Amino acid sequence: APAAVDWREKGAVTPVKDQGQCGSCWAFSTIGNIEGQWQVAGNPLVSLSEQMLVSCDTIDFGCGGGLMDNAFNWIVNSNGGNVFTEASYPYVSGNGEQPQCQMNGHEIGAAITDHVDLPQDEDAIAAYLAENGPLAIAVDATSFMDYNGGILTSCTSEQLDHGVLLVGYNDASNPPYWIIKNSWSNMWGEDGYIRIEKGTNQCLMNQAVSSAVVG
Ligand SMILES: *[C@H](CS(=O)(=O)c1ccccc1)[C@H](CCc1ccccc1)NC(=O)[C@H](Cc1ccccc1)NC(=O)N1CCN(C)CC1
Repeated sequence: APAAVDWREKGAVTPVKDQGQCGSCWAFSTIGNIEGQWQVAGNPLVSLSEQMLVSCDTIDFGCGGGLMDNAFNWIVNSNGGNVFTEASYPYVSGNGEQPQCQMNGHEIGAAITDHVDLPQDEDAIAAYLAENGPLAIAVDATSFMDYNGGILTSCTSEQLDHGVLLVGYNDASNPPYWIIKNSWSNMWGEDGYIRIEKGTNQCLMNQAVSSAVVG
């Protein structure tokens, strides 16, 4: 793996979004990953629909929670691999209301064929990220609640409860760090991002890493 990668500098990351008062973190994680994989395959960056997942994925529980694994499963096996654009199916669940699935004649922004689980190994994860693009990960978000910036080095690491997007890392920092896009608006953290120390499995970040496969 290279010393540093930041997919924001390669055009593969959309602006920071806000889930609002809905526990839809798992949907943001999933969609952020597909946004990045679709761009890295050689297509234009396009904002895709979390609402499609919140309202239509029947394996997961909308604002009550979900898993990236299940969302990828639903997309491929229940929705023919298709992901609608945000413009066609915009996010309305920020107030916690969950409307019924609409699905009819939406604009398709991206298509995926499969998804993969990555090894529970920070170096393997770094290598795959460097070659392939931003990855869906789960963390213990206990220490995120009080974060304002800097590199978090004493992250509570006990129970996975949040899905975020891994967008880069820097091994030429003391300490080395991962760069993570959160879904709590650009007013949280470092313009919506958090840096956590790399190499000490901070927040249990290595435990549940996955990605869609395009093509
Ligand atoms: C998002 C995390 S959040 O942004 O921190 C958040 C939002 C709102 C309230 C608290 C925290 C959601 C939160 C789910 C939630 C809803 C209502 C009250 C409390 C919590 N977290 C999840 O959906 C997690 C994500 C996840 C992904 C991968 C691995 C582990 C966790 N999913 C989750 O906790 N599940 C999965 C589905 N399930 C049946 C119960 C457990």
